[PDB]
Amino acid sequence: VVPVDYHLLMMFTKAEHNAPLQAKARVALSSLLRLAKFEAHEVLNLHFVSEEASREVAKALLRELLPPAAGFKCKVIFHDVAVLTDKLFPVVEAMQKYFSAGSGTYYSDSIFFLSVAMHQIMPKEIPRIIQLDLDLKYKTNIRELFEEFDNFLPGAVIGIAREMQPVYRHTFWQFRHENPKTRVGDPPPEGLPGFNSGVMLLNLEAMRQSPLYSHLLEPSWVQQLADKYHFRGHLGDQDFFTMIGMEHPELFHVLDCTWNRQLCTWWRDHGYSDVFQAYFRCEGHVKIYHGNCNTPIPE
Amino acid sequence: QCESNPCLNGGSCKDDINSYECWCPFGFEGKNCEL
Ligand SMILES: *[C@@H]1O[C@H](CO)[C@@H](O)[C@H](O[C@H]2OC[C@@H](O)[C@H](O[C@H]3OC[C@@H](O)[C@H](O)[C@H]3O)[C@H]2O)[C@H]1O
Ligand SMILES: O=c1ccn([C@@H]2O[C@H](COP(=O)(O)OP(=O)(O)O)[C@@H](O)[C@H]2O)c(=O)[nH]1
Ligand SMILES: [Mn+2]
Repeated sequence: VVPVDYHLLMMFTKAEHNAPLQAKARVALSSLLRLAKFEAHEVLNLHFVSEEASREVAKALLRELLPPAAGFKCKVIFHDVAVLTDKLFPVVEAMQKYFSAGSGTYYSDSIFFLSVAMHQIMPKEIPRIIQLDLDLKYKTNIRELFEEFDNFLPGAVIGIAREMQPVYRHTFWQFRHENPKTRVGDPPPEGLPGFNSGVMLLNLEAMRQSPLYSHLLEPSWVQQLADKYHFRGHLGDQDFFTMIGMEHPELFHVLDCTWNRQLCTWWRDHGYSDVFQAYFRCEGHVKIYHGNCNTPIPE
Repeated sequence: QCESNPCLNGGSCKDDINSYECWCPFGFEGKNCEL
């Protein structure tokens, strides 16, 4: 047979003596591997972005979980957070001031933009990769998520689910105030609530090959849009994709909410009681739960 | 990371050094929309 590689990428940093993070990783990776099934010629590659102490922690957790029950081939790859930070910085520097806590441009924030420049960081033999948070719990075979790449329309480069809280309603306040007819920051079905970065289908080939996407990475384009939208955030890649998605929704294949069912209700209690349910509603059979903002995941 | 600024104005992080006003979403009051 001709071997077919499937690639996932997870951030796993500062994990030593971070027991809550390790437990999140355990929940995510155990459910992932329990429920995954791949054909005999297929291989699941698990990429981790980690400093050295976290690499050791991940290795101890993985040996307890591999090889998977289902018997499929799994390869673990580690990437040095310091190396990636240096590769990312030239590309990502100009966006940091708009999307990092808070001001202005620190190396320590650079890695939170990895996804936006993944197509320049990963080897060109990797055409596609799925980036996943570690505070997830998988309820289905991850192999099934890969078929969503086949549903990208021409010109779409990334697959992403909507943000299920009114955080962007809040963030875009001034733009909304100046533009009363805008859908920017409004809830679904008809609004543009923004995106959540917990589950992302990065078509590296499509990102590399898109002139539009390439232009939007340039400092002057980042600046012009952040000025237009009066945008300030601290959520990194999620904020950038959210912003360019207001201007250029064609770039994004919107995954159904069941692929990233976020559980965080922080914003409900901080000014958005009345509109909260319109953002938070998600119906369907849940495929991935996302226990964001340290929210316990139900069982 | 930072805690989100509960205020509608200024930076995305609470207690933004460059902000002196705090505009709260409806129904909330205080220096950080606590009440
Ligand atoms: C405002 O600050 C509060 C308190 O620190 C945070 O809980 C809020 O963040 C929560 O609500 C909005 C979500 O977008 C956010 O989850 C995202 O965080 C960034 C990505 O790394 C991640 O994949 C995504 O789930 C959640 O933590 C914040 O708005
Ligand atoms: O100290 C940290 C904090 C975060 N993360 C990674 O970054 C993701 C984003 O953080 P988290 O999921 O806790 O935030 P939320 O989903 O609430 O944004 C996590 O799932 C981890 O994969 C990490 O490796 N070390
Ligand atoms: Mn998360």
